[PDB]
Amino acid sequence: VFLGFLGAAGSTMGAASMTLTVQARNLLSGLTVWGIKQLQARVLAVERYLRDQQLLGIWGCSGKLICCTNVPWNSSWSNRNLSEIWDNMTWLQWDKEISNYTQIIYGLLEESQNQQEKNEQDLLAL
Amino acid sequence: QVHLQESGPGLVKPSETLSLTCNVSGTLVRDNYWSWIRQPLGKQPEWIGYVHDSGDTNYNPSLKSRVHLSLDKSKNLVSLRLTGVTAADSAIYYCATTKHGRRIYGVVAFKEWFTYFYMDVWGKGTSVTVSSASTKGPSVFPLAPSSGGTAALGCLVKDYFPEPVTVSWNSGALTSGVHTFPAVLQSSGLYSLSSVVTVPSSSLGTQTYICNVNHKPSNTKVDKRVEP
Amino acid sequence: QGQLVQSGAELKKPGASVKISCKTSGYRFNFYHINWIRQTAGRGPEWMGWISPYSGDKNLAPAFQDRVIMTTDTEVPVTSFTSTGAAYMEIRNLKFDDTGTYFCAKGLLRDGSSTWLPYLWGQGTLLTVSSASTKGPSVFPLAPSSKSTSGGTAALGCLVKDYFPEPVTVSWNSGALTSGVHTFPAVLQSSGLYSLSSVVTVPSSSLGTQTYICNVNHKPSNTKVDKRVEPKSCDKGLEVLF
Amino acid sequence: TFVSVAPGQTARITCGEESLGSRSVIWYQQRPGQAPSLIIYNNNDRPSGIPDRFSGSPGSTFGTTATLTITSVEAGDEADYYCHIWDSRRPTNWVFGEGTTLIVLSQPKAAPSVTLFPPSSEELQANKATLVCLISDFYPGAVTVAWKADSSPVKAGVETTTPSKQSNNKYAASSYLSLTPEQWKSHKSYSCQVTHEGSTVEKTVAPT
Amino acid sequence: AENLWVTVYYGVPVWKDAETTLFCASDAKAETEKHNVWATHACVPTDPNPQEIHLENVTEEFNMWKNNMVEQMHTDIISLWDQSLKPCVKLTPLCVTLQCTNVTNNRGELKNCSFNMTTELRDKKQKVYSLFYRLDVVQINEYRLINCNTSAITQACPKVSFEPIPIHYCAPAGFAILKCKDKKFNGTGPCPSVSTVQCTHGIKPVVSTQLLLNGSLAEEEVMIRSENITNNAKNILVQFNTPVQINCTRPNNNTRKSIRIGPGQAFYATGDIIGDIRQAHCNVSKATWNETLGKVVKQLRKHFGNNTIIRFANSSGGDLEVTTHSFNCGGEFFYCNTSGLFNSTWISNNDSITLPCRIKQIINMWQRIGQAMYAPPIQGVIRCVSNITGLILTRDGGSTNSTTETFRPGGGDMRDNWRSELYKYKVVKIEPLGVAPTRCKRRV
Amino acid sequence: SVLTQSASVSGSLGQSVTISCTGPNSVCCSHKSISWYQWPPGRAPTLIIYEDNERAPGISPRFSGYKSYWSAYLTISDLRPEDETTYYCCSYTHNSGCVFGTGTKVSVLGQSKANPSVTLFPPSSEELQANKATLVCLISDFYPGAVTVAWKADSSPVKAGVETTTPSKQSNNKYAASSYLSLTPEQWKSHRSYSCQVTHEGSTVEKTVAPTE
Ligand SMILES: *[C@@H]1O[C@H](CO)[C@@H](O[C@@H]2O[C@H](CO)[C@@H](O[C@@H]3O[C@H](CO[C@H]4O[C@H](CO[C@H]5O[C@H](CO)[C@@H](O)[C@H](O)[C@@H]5O)[C@@H](O)[C@H](O[C@H]5O[C@H](CO)[C@@H](O)[C@H](O)[C@@H]5O[C@H]5O[C@H](CO)[C@@H](O)[C@H](O)[C@@H]5O)[C@@H]4O)[C@@H](O)[C@H](O[C@H]4O[C@H](CO)[C@@H](O)[C@H](O)[C@@H]4O[C@H]4O[C@H](CO)[C@@H](O)[C@H](O)[C@@H]4O[C@H]4O[C@H](CO)[C@@H](O)[C@H](O)[C@@H]4O)[C@@H]3O)[C@H](O)[C@H]2NC(C)=O)[C@H](O)[C@H]1NC(C)=O
Ligand SMILES: *[C@@H]1O[C@H](CO)[C@@H](O[C@@H]2O[C@H](CO)[C@@H](O[C@@H]3O[C@H](CO[C@H]4O[C@H](CO[C@H]5O[C@H](CO)[C@@H](O)[C@H](O)[C@@H]5O)[C@@H](O)[C@H](O[C@H]5O[C@H](CO)[C@@H](O)[C@H](O)[C@@H]5O)[C@@H]4O)[C@@H](O)[C@H](O[C@H]4O[C@H](CO)[C@@H](O)[C@H](O)[C@@H]4O)[C@@H]3O)[C@H](O)[C@H]2NC(C)=O)[C@H](O)[C@H]1NC(C)=O
Ligand SMILES: *[C@@H]1O[C@H](CO)[C@@H](O[C@@H]2O[C@H](CO)[C@@H](O[C@@H]3O[C@H](CO[C@H]4O[C@H](CO)[C@@H](O)[C@H](O)[C@@H]4O)[C@@H](O)[C@H](O[C@H]4O[C@H](CO)[C@@H](O)[C@H](O)[C@@H]4O[C@H]4O[C@H](CO)[C@@H](O)[C@H](O)[C@@H]4O)[C@@H]3O)[C@H](O)[C@H]2NC(C)=O)[C@H](O)[C@H]1NC(C)=O
Ligand SMILES: *[C@@H]1O[C@H](CO)[C@@H](O[C@@H]2O[C@H](CO)[C@@H](O[C@@H]3O[C@H](CO[C@H]4O[C@H](CO)[C@@H](O)[C@H](O)[C@@H]4O)[C@@H](O)[C@H](O[C@H]4O[C@H](CO)[C@@H](O)[C@H](O)[C@@H]4O)[C@@H]3O)[C@H](O)[C@H]2NC(C)=O)[C@H](O)[C@H]1NC(C)=O
Ligand SMILES: *[C@@H]1O[C@H](CO)[C@@H](O[C@@H]2O[C@H](CO)[C@@H](O[C@@H]3O[C@H](CO)[C@@H](O)[C@H](O[C@H]4O[C@H](CO)[C@@H](O)[C@H](O)[C@@H]4O)[C@@H]3O)[C@H](O)[C@H]2NC(C)=O)[C@H](O)[C@H]1NC(C)=O
Ligand SMILES: COc1cnc(-n2cnc(C)n2)c2[nH]cc(C(=O)C(=O)N3CCN(C(=O)c4ccccc4)CC3)c12
Ligand SMILES: *[C@@H]1O[C@H](CO)[C@@H](O[C@@H]2O[C@H](CO)[C@@H](O)[C@H](O)[C@H]2NC(C)=O)[C@H](O)[C@H]1NC(C)=O
Ligand SMILES: *[C@@H]1O[C@H](CO)[C@@H](O[C@@H]2O[C@H](CO)[C@@H](O)[C@H](O)[C@H]2NC(C)=O)[C@H](O)[C@H]1NC(C)=O
Ligand SMILES: *[C@@H]1O[C@H](CO)[C@@H](O[C@@H]2O[C@H](CO)[C@@H](O)[C@H](O)[C@H]2NC(C)=O)[C@H](O)[C@H]1NC(C)=O
Ligand SMILES: *[C@@H]1O[C@H](CO)[C@@H](O[C@@H]2O[C@H](CO)[C@@H](O)[C@H](O)[C@H]2NC(C)=O)[C@H](O)[C@H]1NC(C)=O
Ligand SMILES: *[C@@H]1O[C@H](CO)[C@@H](O)[C@H](O)[C@H]1NC(C)=O
Ligand SMILES: *[C@@H]1O[C@H](CO)[C@@H](O)[C@H](O)[C@H]1NC(C)=O
Ligand SMILES: *[C@@H]1O[C@H](CO)[C@@H](O)[C@H](O)[C@H]1NC(C)=O
Ligand SMILES: *[C@@H]1O[C@H](CO)[C@@H](O)[C@H](O)[C@H]1NC(C)=O
Repeated sequence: VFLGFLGAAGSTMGAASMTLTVQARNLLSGLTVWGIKQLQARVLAVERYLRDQQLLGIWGCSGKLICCTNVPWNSSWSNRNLSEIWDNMTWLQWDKEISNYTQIIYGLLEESQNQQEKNEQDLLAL
Repeated sequence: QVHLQESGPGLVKPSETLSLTCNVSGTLVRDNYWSWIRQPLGKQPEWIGYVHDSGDTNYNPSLKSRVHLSLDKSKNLVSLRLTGVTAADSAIYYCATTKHGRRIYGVVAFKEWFTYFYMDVWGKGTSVTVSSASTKGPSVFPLAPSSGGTAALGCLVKDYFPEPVTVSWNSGALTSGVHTFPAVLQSSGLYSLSSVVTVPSSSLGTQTYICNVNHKPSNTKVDKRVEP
Repeated sequence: QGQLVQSGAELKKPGASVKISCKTSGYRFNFYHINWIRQTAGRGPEWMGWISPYSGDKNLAPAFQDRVIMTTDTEVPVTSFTSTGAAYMEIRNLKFDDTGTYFCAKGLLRDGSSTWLPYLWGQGTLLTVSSASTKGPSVFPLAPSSKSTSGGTAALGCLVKDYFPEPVTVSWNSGALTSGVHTFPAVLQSSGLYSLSSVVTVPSSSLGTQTYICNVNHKPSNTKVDKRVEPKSCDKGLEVLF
Repeated sequence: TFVSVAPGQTARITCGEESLGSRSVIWYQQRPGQAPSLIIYNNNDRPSGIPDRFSGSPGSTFGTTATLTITSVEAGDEADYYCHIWDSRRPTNWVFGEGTTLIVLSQPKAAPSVTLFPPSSEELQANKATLVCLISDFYPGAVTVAWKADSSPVKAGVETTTPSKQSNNKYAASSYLSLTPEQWKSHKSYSCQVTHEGSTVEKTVAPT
Repeated sequence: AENLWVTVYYGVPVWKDAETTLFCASDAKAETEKHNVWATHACVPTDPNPQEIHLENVTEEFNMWKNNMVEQMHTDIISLWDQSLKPCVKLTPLCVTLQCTNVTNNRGELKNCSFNMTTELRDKKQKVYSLFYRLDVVQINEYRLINCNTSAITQACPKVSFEPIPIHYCAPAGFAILKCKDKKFNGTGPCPSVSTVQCTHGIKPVVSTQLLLNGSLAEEEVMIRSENITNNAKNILVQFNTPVQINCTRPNNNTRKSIRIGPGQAFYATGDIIGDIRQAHCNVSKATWNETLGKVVKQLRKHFGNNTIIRFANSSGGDLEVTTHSFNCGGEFFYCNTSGLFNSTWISNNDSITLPCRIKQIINMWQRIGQAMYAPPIQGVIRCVSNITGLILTRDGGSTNSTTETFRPGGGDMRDNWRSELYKYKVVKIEPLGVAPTRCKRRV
Repeated sequence: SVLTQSASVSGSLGQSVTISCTGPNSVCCSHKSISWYQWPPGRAPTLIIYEDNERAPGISPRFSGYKSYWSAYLTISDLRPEDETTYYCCSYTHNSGCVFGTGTKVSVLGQSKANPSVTLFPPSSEELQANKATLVCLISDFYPGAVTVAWKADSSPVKAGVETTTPSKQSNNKYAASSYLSLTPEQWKSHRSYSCQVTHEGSTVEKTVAPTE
């Protein structure tokens, strides 16, 4: 249904995966003391947006909300099961376990994309 | 009713001490407040100070170091003293009861109020003249009647000091037609007034008309019978 | 991944009621169901019903449709992902075939096809339905014997006798000597009283170096017994070592 | 200070300085030749015996002077009016404010009732003689006496009082002429000419 | 298949505690014209239909004593005063020897001070008088302004207003503010029922001491909050469920003398007072305060034993701004004696209460540096009606503990004023990048 | 119970073993789920398999299940001595509850023997001042769990006051038991000795105390 911004914060990851367009629609929202206070804040808002969009774009997920990659899930990243993640765990609870291996996975998603592009160019040449 | 009467010397030498007394009749001198007021001739009245039991007595800031009031509860009368008198203290001293009041304008608790007084029952008042001259006894001389159906008749008081002089007819049995006149201050320094009565022409009796004259400063009481 | 603790064992006469608690700790009490399953001598293990603390939905079995009431308290948060809760159960119209052990179990998942499935269980609260009154136990000290002459070992313990409804625990030295403890089940006599036994295997070289104190606790009778086991044995096979 | 008001109208009287705070003005009335009486205490509160015709300005106004309003003016109210200012910003005033005399108009003229008296027989034996001329019941109090020895006026020896009202339109004036026992029997007659507003009344006397 | 693959997710409900630059919100009616010292115009309008999403199943740990929204508001207000007072008139030439005298009345207090002053020209002087409260002047052996030996003084423009208007703090894009909506919460610990909001509710920047005014009311029972109850060196913030009624008035119809002290500058002095010389005061209903003090002590026994004695007393000492209930009421700054409100002693089990208040016109920056302001006088009998929703209490660290505890008011740090309204808010940042495994693989 | 399992099943060490769990169509197995549990008598059960062929968290991959259209099976590869216990199966869905089965007693064969340890205790001194007399005959560390106890009164069969408990599994993967003999204070001082016989797979052990010593 419709729950609102961050409405599925405490729901299961599978149920919170339905409200992925709700938290994304409100992610951007469109000299004097009060004038420059919000101007410095709204500049940091687009920087925070383009930072995630750049990572999303270099991973082949530019126009994607839920993309699949070709990286094997290493067992050292909390080897949970399928029905134990999407049916009995929240996104807030899940990010705490993978918090150690966040920057680790981000390094593999970029190598696969540059390799997909270079392999794709070899096919069109023939 | 409340009847207040003042009685004093009426003549005090300069740089002396004035002693007045207010004989109270009608209420007790302890259950009421008392105040004295003096008034020079042709001027505005001036407050002197109030007196009450339980040591409630305040003086005039201009006459503070000279006046001393008191209340005689055993005799039921008000007293007054004034040491070191001058020519400016010549006035008419009154005796009146005082009823206090409380005017509130602020919040009461912060003493944002003040107590005001007002006299309601005055007295007849006494005359006090300050001078270094002696008291002279007046000389009474009768005025014979002389004239239409009506006739006049009066007395005369000549050469006395100071004011005033109480004149009564038939010991108070004649209050219709009496017109006592004010005195005249001659160059010698002695007042002189008169008093006449309008009586019908059928005066011969002899009805024995007689005028009673009294002078307090000299304790002089003279009775003079008037005859045509 | 938490721990479910239930109430103590109580003795109730047939016709009355009994309230069994089930406190939780280590997980969100509202994110999992609370299932109650019993097991008696007749008809084997029998699931009774579950309840969702979040919404309050219950589902009772037709056999317990009109004589069992389940209630759950409110969640007491401790951290952002864990909390502490409590679940109760009220079964009325007790019969003789209701004597057994009752368990409360934590749910398996939150969403899916096996959300109410019991996964994490408790320790179980034993319930005995009878008309006999509570009788206090009689603890007797057991004389040590010879378990091995060439090994230098012995065996001593305490004897609990004549105790009705059975929830009995036997420790040693306030929970200090737990190595070698062998507590045997009780026996059902012809009068209605049980009786178990306890024994601990200890070497023979320990006499004035260790104090043997068995702690027998029987809550239904509100009595605790502390016996001092004599280290001096009487067996002719063990005196060869002393 | 004088303010004349026609009888039956409303009177206004100003007394004291301008108000600086909350006040409790006390008004008084002094009859000519008598003792002052209490009229209105606490700005606008009348005791027993004073009609509702008298009203004073309320002490709640900041900046205005104490005003005494007298509705229905009568000849009896012709007297002096003093006030006692009780101001919260000013110290206690032990001297009443300078009063204001109320003048009742519509009193055109009054005829003086003069009376001349010769010296007594007991005074002549004292080697003294003095003529007495009494004047009363005249309004307004403005007369000038002129003694006459036969048809010739007398200069020195004339003693005359100043007019003074007696709780009415009646004023009082007494003229005296100091003569000698030999001066009296000398001339044939003596006159007391007292002029009023436009008239001149004269009374004579002759020895026996 | 059996081997899972990494799949990136965009727009995941994941956030971590952080700090950012917050902005404001000030309704649409706050058409007041002129220009209030804060929110008039300068702030972004508020959404006509605010949105609040209740985060079901979510439990979050709040912390009102380590919040960053307090540090921002505390400094934002300070910079707002420095901004509104920059172009206003500077009163440097007002530090001249003041030949003063008592006010015209019958504890002298007010002083009628005459002095020389510069005119529009730079030659002839000006012998004009004024009327300063005794708290603003100090003699020297004639008087002088109190700030002349410490701080420079600048008069506040009379076009601005000191009235506090609601100001909503909002977070920019990518951030969110969480509101703990439980009826019993001491500001710290995990929150049961949590919700999210883009902007906080209407918070009026009221700066008061000892007594918290016009604040938010507590739910059910009166709430007690403290950073460390066992430490007597930390204040104890209180919040009332039922507000107590307070009425303040300055019964002095003052006058505004517009003196000209040069080209463009104009000093507003105090003229002659119209009416009686009455001191300012504040009233508190005895019936309501007797029930509220008894309602707070019942919550104090839940922290110092069930059977104990609680006593109330006035301030021990220190500066004036803390020992007296100081605030603003229509323009003038008050300093009310609080010895009549804390004169009680509670054990284990009919008009109003008036307070003698005083008024200062010179006020010094609480930063302790030498920058003070001259508040222009107000004309007419001022009257303000306010609520009192909380207290700022302290505890005397007696060495003989667990016997009877005495509570004394205090203040001095306006951060507690913002903590009384920011206890139910904290800043978090949304990170929509979250990877998760599933049996999904892309193409070759 | 409406769900029928296998009354008994066995398997050697290091091998596998299959357990059946069938019943009418109303409970198994079309449109029905199956779950298994390791339920030692008197202890807390442990979830093994859920949602048919899905193991529970923390369960070794030595277990495996399979549900047909009429029955479900549980395969336990590489048997362990501690697996010798009772196993129950449940039938459930997404809406209904659970319905347990009859149970399955798994006897893991190929295990090592274990001679019982018997220790007889005479009546204590505090019990002789009651006065009563009770002999405590404890049995432990014997496999399998099937022993019979016989008492004698000075080499004479006893047919009064004999009682023995059932073999119970211990924590070391072995069985235990106990037996008691109720005697009168007159027969304790009249007989020269009492014995406790324990028969186990033909080999009979016996312990004897002596009141005369
Ligand atoms: C915080 O809390 C504190 C403490 O609670 C509080 O402080 C309080 O503040 C208020 C206002 O700031 C203050 O009120 C003042 O009270 C003055 C005293 O009034 C009391 O006494 C009178 C008389 O008592 C005497 O006489 C009795 C016989 O009559 C005798 O038995 C007594 O023993 C005593 O001797 C009494 O009448 C009053 O009763 C009033 O209050 C009752 C409720 O409690 C009410 O039901 C009554 O009706 C009455 O209210 C008025 O009634 C009629 C109208 O119906 C009026 O005619 C009366 O005069 C009453 O006002 C009190 O018990 C009072 O004098 C003050 O009012 C005068 O002063 C102000 C300021 O100067 C003026 O603006 C007013 O116009 C008024 O001035 C008139 O009265 C004075 C005094 O008589 C005169 O001198 C003036 O000339 C003027 O009179 C003339 O003008 C008026 C013009 O309209 C005309 O109508 C008259 O006919 C006349 O011609 C003022 O009201 C209070 O004292 C103070 N303290 C307490 C404890 O309350 C703070 O305010 C609180 N702060 C906040 C923010 O909440
Ligand atoms: C916050 O957290 C809580 C707890 O963590 C969470 O609540 C859980 O939510 C999940 C879903 O996300 C639930 O899981 C589902 O539960 C469904 C409900 O089961 C149905 O059957 C119940 C039994 O009915 C029988 O018994 C009655 C007699 O009692 C009898 O009359 C009937 O005929 C029948 O025989 C029934 O009571 C229950 O009714 C509830 O739900 C309805 C709404 O549908 C509501 O109106 C009622 O008031 C009552 O509350 C319900 O009808 C279950 O069907 C479902 O299984 C299907 O869906 C999954 C996919 O999810 C499929 O895979 C599957 O094949 C089925 O098609 C699923 O199991 C879970 O039970 C909740 N409770 C927990 C976990 O304790 C909240 O959602 C969280 N919220 C947020 C915002 O995060
Ligand atoms: C806790 O919360 C309460 C509730 O808001 C709050 O009470 C408020 O008090 C303030 C003063 O302390 C009030 O503000 C003033 O109110 C008076 C009287 O208001 C009347 O008139 C309005 C219509 O305007 C009516 O709606 C109302 O009901 C009253 O009848 C006003 O006269 C004041 O106006 C001046 O100040 C304004 C802002 O500063 C200016 O815009 C205005 O122009 C006035 O300034 C100038 O006016 C004259 C020129 O026209 C000039 O001569 C003057 O000298 C002056 O320079 C002012 O608005 C406010 O109304 C109260 N709230 C309510 C709802 O009534 C408490 O103060 C608060 N507690 C604390 C500690 O802050
Ligand atoms: C703080 O201190 C200052 C002094 O520096 C006070 O200001 C003074 O206030 C008094 C008021 O009491 C002023 O005195 C008054 O001045 C009036 C104006 O006089 C003008 O008119 C005359 C002709 O009449 C001209 O010659 C003159 O040059 C002025 O142009 C007078 O009219 C007043 O007289 C009234 O009062 C007296 C008192 O006895 C009466 O007798 C009179 O009849 C008349 O009613 C009076 O003299 C004074 O001028 C002010 N000085 C200054 C410098 O301003 C503040 O009031 C004071 N404030 C406080 C709160 O204490
Ligand atoms: C202006 O200020 C002066 C201050 O000097 C003030 O005069 C003072 O008045 C008070 C009371 O009005 C006087 O105090 C009195 O002291 C005597 C003892 O000496 C007491 O007995 C008095 O008690 C009586 O009066 C009380 C008045 O409230 C009654 O309540 C009480 O029951 C008694 O009847 C009284 O306390 C003080 O002595 C004078 N000061 C001087 C120097 O005379 C004046 O009233 C003020 N005026 C205005 C308009 O504000
Ligand atoms: C009086 O405060 C200044 C005075 N003067 C200046 N400046 C002068 N020149 C310059 C450049 N600044 C100031 N600047 C920033 C200031 C402040 O915020 C500040 O401390 N408070 C303003 C808010 N508050 C009050 O309302 C208040 C409440 C109860 C009692 C007393 C005061 C506390 C103090 C400041
Ligand atoms: C204001 O300035 C005047 C000067 O115009 C001061 O008047 C002088 O005062 C001093 C003593 O203070 C005297 O010695 C001078 O004779 C006075 N007249 C002059 C200097 O012309 C006046 O005192 C000043 N007012 C103050 C300082 O309050
Ligand atoms: C405070 O004093 C001022 C002036 O002293 C008062 O202003 C007067 O107000 C009245 C009506 O309220 C007007 O008729 C006057 O013209 C005003 N005076 C001037 C000089 O313009 C003001 O009313 C007083 N305030 C209070 C509450 O008493
Ligand atoms: C504070 O002031 C308010 C309003 O000025 C008071 O409320 C008034 O109470 C009286 C009862 O005495 C009512 O007659 C009025 O109608 C009320 N005013 C309003 C606007 O409703 C309140 O009582 C005062 N409180 C204190 C403690 O002084
Ligand atoms: C605040 O109020 C208290 C009490 O109302 C004041 O304490 C009084 O101090 C004076 C001396 O200045 C004493 O004569 C009184 O006896 C004291 N009152 C009491 C009840 O003891 C205090 O002075 C006021 N001001 C401050 C700053 O505390
Ligand atoms: C998986 O993580 C482990 C860390 O325990 C690491 O040793 C291993 O190399 C990782 N796998 C790959 C393919 O790098
Ligand atoms: C006052 O009256 C009494 C008796 O009436 C009298 O004795 C006394 O002398 C009178 N006072 C004076 C001063 O004469
Ligand atoms: C609170 O204060 C006490 C003493 O002042 C101190 O021991 C303690 O560490 C502080 N913090 C607490 C109690 O959390
Ligand atoms: C994990 O889930 C899969 C579902 O396909 C199942 O086959 C597997 O047995 C599960 N593993 C564990 C250890 O639960």
